[PDB]
Amino acid sequence: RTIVVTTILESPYVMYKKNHEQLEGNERYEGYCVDLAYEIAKHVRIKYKLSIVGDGKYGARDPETKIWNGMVGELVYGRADIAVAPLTITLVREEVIDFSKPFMSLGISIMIKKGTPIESAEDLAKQTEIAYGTLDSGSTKEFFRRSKIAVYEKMWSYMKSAEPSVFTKTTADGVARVRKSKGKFAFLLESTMNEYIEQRKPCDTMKVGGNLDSKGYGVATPKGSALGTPVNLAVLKLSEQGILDKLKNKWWYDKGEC
Amino acid sequence: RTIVVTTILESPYVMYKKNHEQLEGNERYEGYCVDLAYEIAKHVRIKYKLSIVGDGKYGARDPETKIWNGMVGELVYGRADIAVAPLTITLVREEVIDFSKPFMSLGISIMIKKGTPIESAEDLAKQTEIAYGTLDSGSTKEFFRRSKIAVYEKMWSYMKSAEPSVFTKTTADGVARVRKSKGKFAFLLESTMNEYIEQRKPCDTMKVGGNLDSKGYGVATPKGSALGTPVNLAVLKLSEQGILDKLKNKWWYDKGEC
Ligand SMILES: N[C@@H](Cn1oc(=O)[nH]c1=O)C(=O)O
Ligand SMILES: N[C@@H](Cn1oc(=O)[nH]c1=O)C(=O)O
Ligand SMILES: [Zn+2]
Ligand SMILES: [Zn+2]
Repeated sequence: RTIVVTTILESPYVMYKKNHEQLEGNERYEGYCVDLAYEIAKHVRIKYKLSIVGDGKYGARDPETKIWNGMVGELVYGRADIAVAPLTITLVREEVIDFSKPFMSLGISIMIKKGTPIESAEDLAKQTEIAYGTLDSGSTKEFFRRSKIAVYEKMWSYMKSAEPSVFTKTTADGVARVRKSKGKFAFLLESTMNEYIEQRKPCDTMKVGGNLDSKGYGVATPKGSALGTPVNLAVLKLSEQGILDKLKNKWWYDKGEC
Repeated sequence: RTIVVTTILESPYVMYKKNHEQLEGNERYEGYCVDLAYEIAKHVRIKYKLSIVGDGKYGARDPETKIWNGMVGELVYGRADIAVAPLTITLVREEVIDFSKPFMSLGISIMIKKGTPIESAEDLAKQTEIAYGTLDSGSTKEFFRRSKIAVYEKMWSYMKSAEPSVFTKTTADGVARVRKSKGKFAFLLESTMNEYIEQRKPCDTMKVGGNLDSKGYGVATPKGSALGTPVNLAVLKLSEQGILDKLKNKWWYDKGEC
């Protein structure tokens, strides 16, 4: 009767509460997706347990074994019933899982340390003093691997063979590399993550230029699940009632430090 | 074998070509949705005929008869197989038709004649010298009828009982009212329409403030149609290949006059 909700530790979507080591079960976590899961379970009327994905990945298919990892893999292999997380809606994932209509709209973006002389992806692609990368194993890395746009092909050619690796294990590792690099590392990541980090101390980073593409996050269910329909309607209801706006303001802007 | 694609005359989504009276069938029309229908039919491999909806409406359900009008009605009653148009994804429509993942992201917005002293919906709601309205019978009008947010409740209370009516038959009628009103009429409409009109001569209007909500347009099919799945994948492929970006630039910005 209790459904397993897979998700990932990614601020401010899911975070440990301050005293989480004294707490158990769902009470360990807080954040936008923890709130979204509660609101959705309320409409769909289900009990659920949040489960942080073991491998800390979003979901990609290994080109050799064809095995899905990450939250996507948890759904595909029947280990979770729903993923409530900043999981980007993408073609290759829509072939194997179902997604709700998007609960947030976003785009890939550039994060720089303040004062870095970069205003656009064209600006990063034409030089080499400033290194740049993305999260390993997610949709941003696939965006660059698959692009046929000249500027993005140029960036992919640079990242794919950069040494030491510019592909990071977590977004937090990318942000910390930006922060420690004295302006010599820029990070390509989703605009929602970029906008959150910009409002957090030490307020030393900023999003530059417009977004590179336009996409969304969706709540994901196994292909054919009976949860898919009521979840989708739940998301649309929450959107129309202004709850999603309210949550984004709560988690991004109401605490802003910058 | 030829599928009926319902759509609506709305610039720059679907427009008559300059010499359309000498032309027949699909060649009569041009615009973003005409291009989108061609790209989708290419992936899904179907022949199709564009059909401008008789009543020139998007789709609403009559509260008395429960009958759907507009493009939504064409789908629900089996008179078209697909709607390719700036049809907003909404809860009440998702109960009766299917939508693709969104091909465009947008929000409700305010259109003013340049120089009008309004910078926000709060600004419109607190005065009464400047009248304001929306398209009749679409999702923007429903947004205000259904809102429980104070500022929007206040605006709905004003519009619902304004005389002469502030609800317009087409977006073009709203724009022309803005233009002719000497600053005394503002129009609430979708950001994509607002951004297009701002780049068109006589360049006397502008979008003010941020958007009131965040939603999207989707390609619509009857509930349960076998087209739904291949269309959705087609849209996602076009999104990821940068075709949707390309089309938005073609139809909004590459001709811009302002
Ligand atoms: N939401 C992304 C994960 N990821 O977060 C970023 O900022 N880039 C990136 O690839 C996914 O679902 O794969
Ligand atoms: N896309 C809207 C129609 N409409 O266009 C606007 O700008 N407002 C409005 O209601 C719909 O699908 O109902
Ligand atoms: Zn800890
Ligand atoms: Zn004519």
